Amino acid sequence: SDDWEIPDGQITVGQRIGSGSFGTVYKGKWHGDVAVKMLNVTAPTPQQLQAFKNEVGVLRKTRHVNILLFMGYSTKPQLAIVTQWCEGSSLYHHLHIIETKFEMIKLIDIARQTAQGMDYLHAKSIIHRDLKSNNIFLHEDLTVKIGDFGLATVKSRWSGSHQFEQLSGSILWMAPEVIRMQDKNPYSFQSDVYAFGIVLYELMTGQLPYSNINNRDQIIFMVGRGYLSPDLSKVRSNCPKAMKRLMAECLKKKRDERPLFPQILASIELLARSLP
Amino acid sequence: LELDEQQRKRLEAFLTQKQKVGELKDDDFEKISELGAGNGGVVFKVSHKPSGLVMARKLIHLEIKPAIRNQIIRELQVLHECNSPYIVGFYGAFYSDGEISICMEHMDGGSLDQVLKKAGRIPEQILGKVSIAVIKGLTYLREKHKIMHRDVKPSNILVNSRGEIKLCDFGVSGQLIDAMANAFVGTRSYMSPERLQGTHYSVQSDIWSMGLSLVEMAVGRYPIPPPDAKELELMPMAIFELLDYIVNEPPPKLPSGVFSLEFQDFVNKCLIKNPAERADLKQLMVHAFIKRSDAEEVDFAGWLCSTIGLNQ
Ligand SMILES: Nc1ncnc2c1ncn2[C@@H]1O[C@H](COP(=O)(O)OP(=O)(O)NP(=O)(O)O)[C@@H](O)[C@H]1O
Ligand SMILES: Nc1ncnc2c1ncn2[C@@H]1O[C@H](COP(=O)(O)OP(=O)(O)NP(=O)(O)O)[C@@H](O)[C@H]1O
Ligand SMILES: O=C(NOC[C@H](O)CO)c1ccc(F)c(F)c1Nc1ccc(I)cc1F
Ligand SMILES: [Cl-]
Ligand SMILES: [Mg+2]
Ligand SMILES: [Mg+2]
Repeated sequence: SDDWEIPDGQITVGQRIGSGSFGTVYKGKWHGDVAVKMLNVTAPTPQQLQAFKNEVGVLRKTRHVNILLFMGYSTKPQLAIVTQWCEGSSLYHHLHIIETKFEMIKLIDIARQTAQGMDYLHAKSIIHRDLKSNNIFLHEDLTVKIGDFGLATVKSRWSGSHQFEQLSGSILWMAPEVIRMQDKNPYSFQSDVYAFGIVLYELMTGQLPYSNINNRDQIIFMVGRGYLSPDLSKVRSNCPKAMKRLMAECLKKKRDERPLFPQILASIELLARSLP
Repeated sequence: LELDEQQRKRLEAFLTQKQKVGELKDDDFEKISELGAGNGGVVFKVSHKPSGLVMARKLIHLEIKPAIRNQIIRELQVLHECNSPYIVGFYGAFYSDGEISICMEHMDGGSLDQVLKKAGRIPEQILGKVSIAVIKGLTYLREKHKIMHRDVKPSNILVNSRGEIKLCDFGVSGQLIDAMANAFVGTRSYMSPERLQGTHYSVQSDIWSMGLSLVEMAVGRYPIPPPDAKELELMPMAIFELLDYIVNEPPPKLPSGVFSLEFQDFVNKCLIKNPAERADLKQLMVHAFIKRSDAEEVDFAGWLCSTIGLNQ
């Protein structure tokens, strides 16, 4: 088979963990513990399969301490992504399910490591396209590992060479221009920055945005039109003023007004030092 | 409730079956077959072995804190009080294996969404009976429980070979609605324009959703954006653009000439963008389309089994 492709019957597929916006995750064994994500795209055209393999060639070279290790892929019995299995919980589970009480020095450090990993992804010209706290893991309660980046080719089913892109999974982290799906390239470094802005919101508030709105279509419409944005007054009192400012810059409605990650990482690192 | 003799007979039989059902436990179910999947859930036909009953079991996987989960399970228990000929019966809601289960009566006709695909288009005289059932279901939920449906659409109107038409998936749990808003997305929407903008006009938005659903079932096609010209004489937009269209464009309408003037007026009154000028439930119940439909003899069970391929 092909480079970094795992042949049929090498992964022992174990328990089903759950499914998200574009696949279903299983715990597996393959030279250690792995997560195996069975892609929703089960029936891929030769053009789609080729563009997916080209994308895998990129992703497999993205090695960094804050990036979940890309381990391989399978085409038989079905299309699948094999990644490092994370011990412990995603940041989403810690913040919103376990309600782990982190101190502020450690919230800042989680945001620092995430910005560190995002900085690397963008240095390698990779748009994450799906940053959210479910895709940030606190591995062994220490290191931040960002997962589920790239993979644009399988986040939409293909009709020949053209693919229609539709919103999938949670919308809370999507920039206004991602929601609208109107520009030529809705996804950009800046739309990742926005998503990071929302992650900052979760870290500094303990809450998902739009907690007072239970109508998803109202959120889609109003965020998309720019009429609605996270309530920054839910930020907790011990959040450094500079972190609130950085958050607001990441969440700017107009993508061109958002900073990039070298500047974001530099701000968090400065804040971490000028902090009790 | 009002209830003809046959409706009170079936309602009583359902309560009788429900007494056979004690506590619902995952081990007591046996999968029969899949009934369908939404964008946040999956529904199976199942046998409840202790009771012998067949039910439809909806499973929802939500990654939520246990306090919120427990509140959702508490709120769903109100479904034990939702007994109406126009409401899908309910057996139980519980949590197990990371999954919220909602166990309801199995409707062998499926949803009107499925039925619409098999029918092509649903005839006006059938749509009259559907409207009566939806109006009456929404009235039951609002008057007897203060419940607002919040998700009226063809896939949530269920039918069966006895000819019953019943509402399901209504907003008995605002916690469940909120958790699902955070976790999934649709590809289309039946949300009213005023709620898209954050304005709350009680059940006026369910009436908007109904009107939209009636247009879709009449013409055989989700009606946002309107059909283009020659498309109509044979008689894909992303989620955000659909919502923007609902808010900023005139509402859909039935084709003229193809449908009675009463039916056209009935859906027009439902689809007024101004939620106060929109008809309410009391006004729809005496609308000419409904008065006419209520007096027509329509073999709804016959038409449904015929459409689906089942026997009588
Ligand atoms: N590498 C991993 N190690 C351990 N658990 C994982 C891993 N990747 C995903 N999971 C879990 O598997 C489940 C499904 O994840 P996933 O399909 O990625 O959906 P999601 O992260 O919630 N949203 P999305 O990634 O955008 O589709 C969740 O409970 C994750 O925490
Ligand atoms: N009580 C029932 N009896 C029989 N079939 C049912 C029952 N409840 C649901 N179904 C079927 O299961 C399908 C999936 O239901 P559901 O999970 O609510 O998603 P949906 O309503 O179809 N679409 P959406 O709400 O946009 O996610 C429905 O379309 C029906 O076909
Ligand atoms: O099920 C619901 N929405 O559709 C869920 C789809 O899976 C989304 O894809 C839903 C939402 C809020 C709420 F309060 C409920 F009680 C719900 N379920 C629900 C309500 C009444 C009956 I009788 C049976 C049911 F199941
Ligand atoms: Cl499998
Ligand atoms: Mg994920
Ligand atoms: Mg439904």
